[PDB]
Parts: sequence; structure tokens; C-alpha cells
Amino acid sequence: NFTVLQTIRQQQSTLNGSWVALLQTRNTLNRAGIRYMMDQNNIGSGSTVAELMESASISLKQAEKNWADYEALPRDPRQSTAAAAEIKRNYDIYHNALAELIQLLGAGKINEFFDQPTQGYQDGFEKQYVAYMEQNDRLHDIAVSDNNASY
Amino acid sequence: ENFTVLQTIRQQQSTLNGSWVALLQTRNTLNRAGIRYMMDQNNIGSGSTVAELMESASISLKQAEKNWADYEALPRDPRQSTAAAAEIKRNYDIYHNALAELIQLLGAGKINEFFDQPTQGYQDGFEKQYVAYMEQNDRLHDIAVSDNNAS
Repeated sequence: NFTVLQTIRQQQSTLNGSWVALLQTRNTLNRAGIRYMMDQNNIGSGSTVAELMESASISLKQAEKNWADYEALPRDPRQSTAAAAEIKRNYDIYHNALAELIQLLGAGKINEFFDQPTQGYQDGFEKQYVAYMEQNDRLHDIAVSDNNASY
Repeated sequence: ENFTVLQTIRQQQSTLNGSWVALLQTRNTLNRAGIRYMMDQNNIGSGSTVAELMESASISLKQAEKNWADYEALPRDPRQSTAAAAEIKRNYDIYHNALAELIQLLGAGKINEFFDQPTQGYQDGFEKQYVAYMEQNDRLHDIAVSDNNAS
């Protein structure tokens, strides 16, 4: 009881961070596509393309890592192994186009990149992430429900 | 009592999160429109037009205010800092506005200052309190759960 509650909650904790980090990564990568762009009309504001890249790396790995602390969180006998497997592959697709994005940029061909239906992968993840959360909020209360009762 | 303090903290945390997440998606979508533009003004133009990109930014942004509003409407706990709540709201207002402007700043098409706004600054400005509010609240939750478990 008392214990299935930090687990499920360190899982949220951890999965949110990953979520946010992928999102910060996407937006950064997008300020690179932006500045590589004025950088081709021989202009450029704020920061070099390049720092956005590395800043794009530091965050994707912060993302890759938060995701690892999650996975390493041990599942309650009550959590669907199919559920977990579903968010993970959506996390895997999203994540990957993100990684693939960067490359596209370093490879400089910028039309191949704006066209990656990243929105589709992100959403694919957003859904499971919420479904997951819902699954966990429900389990969570279910536990609180047997304790506060059994007490 | 502890239901009262936990069905609510868990609730400020989730509402506040969706909003935080809607601010990033909006920022991101704004940069995709940013790119789309140059590509449109220059020669080649891949994917989603500028206008579609720009009203999503507009929708997801509203999505942010709604979550902020759901958050605010949440009755505060007596031990929750009221300067914390006001400091987050302040960073939320400036970041939120930083983005509401980037937009028309785009209908106005000057794609130049657009990339120049200290947005990256206003964000961690926000992301900085959002995280302390989270910190303080979590910490308020353990403490919280300890009194009733104490009784």
C-alpha cells in the first residue's frame, strides 16, 4: 500500500520529465532550423545554429535519461505490461525522429526535416502518456482505497 | 482532511503541468511557423502552411490559459506560500505574453525581431518557479500524509 504509492508516483515524476525534455528538444531543434535559415540569407540573430544543436543534445539525453529512470522503476503486479510496452514504443518513435532531426540539420538539408511528421509522433506519445497517467491515477486511488479501508 | 489536501495538491500539479506543457507546444509550433515563413518567402516550402501552424499556436495557447485558470481556481492550502503562488503567476504571465506577442509579431511578418525576443529567457523564468512550486508542494505532501498516518 504505502509503497505502491511512491513507485507509481516516481514513474509519473520521471515520465513527465522525459515528456517535457522531448518537448524542449523539439522546440530547440526548431530554433536551429530557424537560425540556420537566416544563416542562409547571410544573417542570424541570438545564438549560433551550433549551440542550439548541443543544447538540443543535452536536453534529448536529459530526456533519454529521465526515460531510463522510469523504465527502471519496478512495476506493481497490477500494471499492464502491454500498457507499458505501448508508451515505450511511442516514446521510442517520438524520441527517434527527434534524434533523426538533429542529423538532418547537421546534414543541413532542411526541407527533409520540416516535413518529418513529428507532430504525428509527438501526439502518438501524448496519448499513451495520458492513458498511462489515467491508468496510474486509477490504480493509485484503488490502493488508497484498500488502506483507508483496511486501516 | 488529507483527502482535502491531496485531491487538491495533486490537482494543482496536474493542471499547472498541462499548462506548462501547452506553453511549450505553443512555443514550438511558433518556431515551425517561423521556419515555414522563410521557406515561403524564399523558394521552397515544405509541410504545413504558415497560417495553419499559426492558429494551432493560437489554439494550444488558449489551451494553456484554460489549464492555468483551472489551476488558479483550485482552492489554496493554508500552508502554501502566497508569494510562491504570485511569483509563479508572474513568470506565467510574462512567458504567456511573450508568446501571445511572437504571434502577430508574425502576422506582421517581421521574422527578424521574432527570432530575437528573449523567449528562451522568459521560459526558464517560468520553468524556474513551476519547479519550486512542484518542489514545495511535493514536500508539502509527504509532510501532509504524515499527520493522518500519524493519527
